[PDB]
Amino acid sequence: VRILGYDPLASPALLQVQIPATPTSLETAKRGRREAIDIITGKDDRVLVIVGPCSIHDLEAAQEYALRLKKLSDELKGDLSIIMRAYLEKPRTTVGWKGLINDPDVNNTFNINKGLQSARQLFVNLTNIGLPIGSEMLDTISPQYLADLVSFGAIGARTTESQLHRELASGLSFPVGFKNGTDGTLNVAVDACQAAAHSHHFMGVTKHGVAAITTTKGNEHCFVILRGGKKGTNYDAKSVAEAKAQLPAGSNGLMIDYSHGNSNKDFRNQPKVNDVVCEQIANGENAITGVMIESNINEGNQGIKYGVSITDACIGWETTEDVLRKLAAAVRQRREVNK
Amino acid sequence: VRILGYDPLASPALLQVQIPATPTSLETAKRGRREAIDIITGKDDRVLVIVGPCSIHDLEAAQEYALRLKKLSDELKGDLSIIMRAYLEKPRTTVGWKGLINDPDVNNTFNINKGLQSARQLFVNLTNIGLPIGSEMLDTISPQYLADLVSFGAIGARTTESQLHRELASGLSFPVGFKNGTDGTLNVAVDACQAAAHSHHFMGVTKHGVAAITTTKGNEHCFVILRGGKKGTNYDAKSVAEAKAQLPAGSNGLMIDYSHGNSNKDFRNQPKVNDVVCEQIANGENAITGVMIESNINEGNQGIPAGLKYGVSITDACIGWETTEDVLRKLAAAVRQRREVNK
Ligand SMILES: [Mn+2]
Ligand SMILES: [Mn+2]
Repeated sequence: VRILGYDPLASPALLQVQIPATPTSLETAKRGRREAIDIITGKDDRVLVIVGPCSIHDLEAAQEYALRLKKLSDELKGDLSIIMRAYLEKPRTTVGWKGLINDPDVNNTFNINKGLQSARQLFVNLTNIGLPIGSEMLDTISPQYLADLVSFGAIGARTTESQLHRELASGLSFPVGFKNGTDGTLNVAVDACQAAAHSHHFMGVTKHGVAAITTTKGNEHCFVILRGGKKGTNYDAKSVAEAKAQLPAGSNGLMIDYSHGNSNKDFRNQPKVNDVVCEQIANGENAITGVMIESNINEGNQGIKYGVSITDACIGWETTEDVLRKLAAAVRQRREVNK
Repeated sequence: VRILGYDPLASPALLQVQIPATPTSLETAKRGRREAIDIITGKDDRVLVIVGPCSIHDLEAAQEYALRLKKLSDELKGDLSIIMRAYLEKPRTTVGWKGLINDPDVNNTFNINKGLQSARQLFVNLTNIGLPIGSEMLDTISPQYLADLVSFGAIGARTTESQLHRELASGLSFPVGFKNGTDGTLNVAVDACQAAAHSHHFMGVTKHGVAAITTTKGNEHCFVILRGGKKGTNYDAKSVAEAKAQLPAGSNGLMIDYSHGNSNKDFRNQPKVNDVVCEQIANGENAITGVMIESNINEGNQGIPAGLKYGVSITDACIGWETTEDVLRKLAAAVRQRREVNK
């Protein structure tokens, strides 16, 4: 009585042959994973940076942004391992545009087959220039269409507590960051990393698009992302110290999101959070292994203009350069301290 | 790479043929929905009570429990609309038994096909005696196996914020209670009821076991459940008032969970919460339209070693049957007194 209908869906396998990854795409995705792993598990002293638009609504703008970020990445690679945020799925407070896959025309017509085709072509396009990508894993079915291209998955603050998402993460072939809860505390993200590291059994959709029972092996590459929230921002030294105190043995390093709760509703704060995070890193803080930044070609946001976000406000490209070059410098200073 | 393997799964349609609902089961599920709707939307001045075990691990003990509840329910039906908690799916803090579907043998063998058979067979058994059931809709796939039998769904505190669960609720053909967040605040449940009231378009599994694009119509029968949390319990008149102040026009009545965060680590607190909720109801509080209670044959809980003690929860601690009966009779008395105030 509350289903209007069901519309046919191309299977993940079909979409994969219709939009094949190139050899460069596959290699890039594998490289982003290895580099991300090496950083969060403490094998490498660089910082893992997940940086880019809040959401992707426009493939051509995403490509321009990617080409700039790939160049800067090549400049800063001795110090930062940079993965582009190419987020396809957006969790809403109540209702609103859910992203590229859900409604690619952004006009409430919801052509999910086209959204999947655009998302995959986008992920091929970005990785084919040698730039790794990451996305929030909101839908538990869409990763079958796209995982082969993905180097990093986030679980958003609103789903970190969800058993289905901990299950999903336990089977993903790449590192997964759990955002702290929207109340600003970390316990649910700590719990989520514990849960995701275990093997799970649950019903899931396969590559031929039918439901089956999946057994996962557990994902040892999950980590907490500090993203602020109602109790306050948590990118400062006390917050980091409190976080480190709640991490179990075996934990991976922490990532700090400069945006969302940590920006206090003003995207212009991201470079201020950077300064505070840089000061900790530069002076010897080794538990901070990652950062996340909402960045776009042009700054701010707009309601539903080229290179301007239609979801959260982002810093613009030039501020992005200055932020990442500062962070790289802090990484070099931490290396000095650690000698 | 982190996928150990895939095992075949019977489709919802196949299981439904294999384990058909009886005409009594079906009418029972429909009646439970009607009564719950009429209560949360203010048509009926009885209270909707979702009561029963934290989880079901034993079909035969659930059946004995269901028979006692159906008896008491027939006695108290002028005042209380009763739906049994028959919870199949358990969200864990980190890890632990996820319930009857996931591991019906409770021994880490995860025979999910047998779990879905046991669950469906259980749902037909309980509803076939005229007692409506409710469950937490934790899995977004399993409701295709079972929804024909279900009169109430809960979205748990840990999934009330999840867009997937709000999408799920928007296409369910029964009322859905969204618990407040584990931090004890209710904005996320209020936001959830708004989200689930809209049509959504998302990928989901159909009765033939294949993925397709689902379009839902939106669910106007969603309501907030107050279940306490970090900030403190929230069953008292001030919390209730604060809850009513956040509800938008068009909102349904509130439900109060006597257990979980509202019982402060102690199942013995459930009757204390009952007393405070009853005082509010008996004195004219009309926005409280529902309550939820973790109740079993016997009180308390036990660890999982089969060597299990009969009629005792293997998840959260419950009040035993005898306490349950006292609580429910007192709640019916408050409903009666509320009717006097309203005249
Ligand atoms: Mn954002
Ligand atoms: Mn419980």
